[PDB]
Amino acid sequence: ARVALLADRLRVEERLLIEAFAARGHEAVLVQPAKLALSPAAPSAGDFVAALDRGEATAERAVLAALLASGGTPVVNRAATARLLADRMALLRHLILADIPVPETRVCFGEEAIFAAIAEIGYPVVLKSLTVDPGFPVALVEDQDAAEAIVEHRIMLGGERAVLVQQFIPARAGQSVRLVVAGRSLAGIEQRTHTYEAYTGDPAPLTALAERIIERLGTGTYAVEVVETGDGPVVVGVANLVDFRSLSGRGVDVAGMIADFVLG
Amino acid sequence: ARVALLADRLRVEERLLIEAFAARGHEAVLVQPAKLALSPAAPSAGDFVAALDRGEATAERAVLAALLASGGTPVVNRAATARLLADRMALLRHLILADIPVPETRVCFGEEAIFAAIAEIGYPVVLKSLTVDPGFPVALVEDQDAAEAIVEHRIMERAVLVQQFIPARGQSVRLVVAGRSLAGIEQRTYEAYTGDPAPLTALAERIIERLGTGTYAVEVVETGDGPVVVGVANLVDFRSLSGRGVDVAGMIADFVLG
Repeated sequence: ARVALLADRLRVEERLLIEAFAARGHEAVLVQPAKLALSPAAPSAGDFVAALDRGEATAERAVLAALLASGGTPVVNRAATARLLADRMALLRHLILADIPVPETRVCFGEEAIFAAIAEIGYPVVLKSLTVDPGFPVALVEDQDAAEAIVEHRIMLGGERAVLVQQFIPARAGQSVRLVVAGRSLAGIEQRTHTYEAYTGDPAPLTALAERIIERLGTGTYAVEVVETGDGPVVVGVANLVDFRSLSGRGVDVAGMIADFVLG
Repeated sequence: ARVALLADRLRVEERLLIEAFAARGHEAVLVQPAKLALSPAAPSAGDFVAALDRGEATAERAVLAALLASGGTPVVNRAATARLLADRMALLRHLILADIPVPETRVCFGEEAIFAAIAEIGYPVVLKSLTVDPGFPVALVEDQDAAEAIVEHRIMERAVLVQQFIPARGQSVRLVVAGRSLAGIEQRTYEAYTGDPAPLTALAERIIERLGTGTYAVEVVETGDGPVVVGVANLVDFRSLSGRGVDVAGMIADFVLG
């Protein structure tokens, strides 16, 4: 019985998982998705009892999780959750329906709409493609000169016109909170060092937020980016739990929890 | 009582649709998606009884269909049908489950997987992005030279469908679904289909059951073993079919107003 680690190369997190899976009686194996040519009639990546996606959440990895799952190989994160990590639009509507606070957002399907939303929301804002895409990273827009620049760059770089115009809530570095969910429970709370450091504040309110997120969004291996405000916390995004190096450093057995969540 | 025509500009098809809705007591209004900045809480493109998407089916259009429907504006195609027009992967799986013949396909998540699949099925093959993208059109690969050329081109999106390309004389047909039924069959010169419509009419009925009712065109290649479904797209063009006295705009309007 083996376990597939969907990744391109083994890093620190990947070898910690190979220990935790070996400690639990399973041989974790690096499976590079670049070499996967799956057949829709019977998709499979080899003999595996489970697959664990160790890559950045994108649209085709949700496709990969759905194909493998339909073929008999369970995948973490499950396809539907991987879709919420890959699709900012689907995640946004899911958090809204769950009554979880998110920044003011507009869905804009053209250049005019983008400036229409920028006028209504007011500077600053961020432009986010509806689907997580490395070719279009999140774009901060402080003023109209910044707006005319990114809008010109995207018109010039192709035609995936629809973007999200989202209000920017600046954080004093210590309010750049990251809620680490390692399967079934909150593995820890961290804060960015403007590179994740242990949270040095009241952890109960963020724990309550993470517990609602797990209850409504589901269990999995992911990290919720949160920004603390004077009105309360605000969820800005969710991503796959790729970096749990820092949290494992402080004795939190993140890899063990993940290995437990994968085999059950 | 106004209907939104989601399009960048009015062409002959949109003009035929404006008259069809007018003949049915409704004003069809051009609504350019470029100006639409929708609030996710309660999205709205204006006061419209329905929206009819007149553009190419992409993931953004499936999102737009789901958005406007969430706020109380029904959309044709509906979001579930729009998604299958935009998601070649979802369409592939959905047609396979209904035993509807589709070309041999491999889902490849990297460069090494593409050439592995190309070798497994043969030449020629075709390269299709997982979702319909106008910046990555369907790519025909005749030999290992054109294969390695287009692979390098894209890496300047790291997952594609590799699909066996089926040639056709003539024998490449188009099923036109205009609302709730098949409006006609055409063949590639598009002109009127000159074979026997019988097997394609039975296939069209099975397609409609899988994709749902809507406005779309099914690309079919009639081979020796039988008909094979290559793809499905939004019914952007229907000028010639109207010319032959098939009231496509009228059927679409009745489908929208119900």
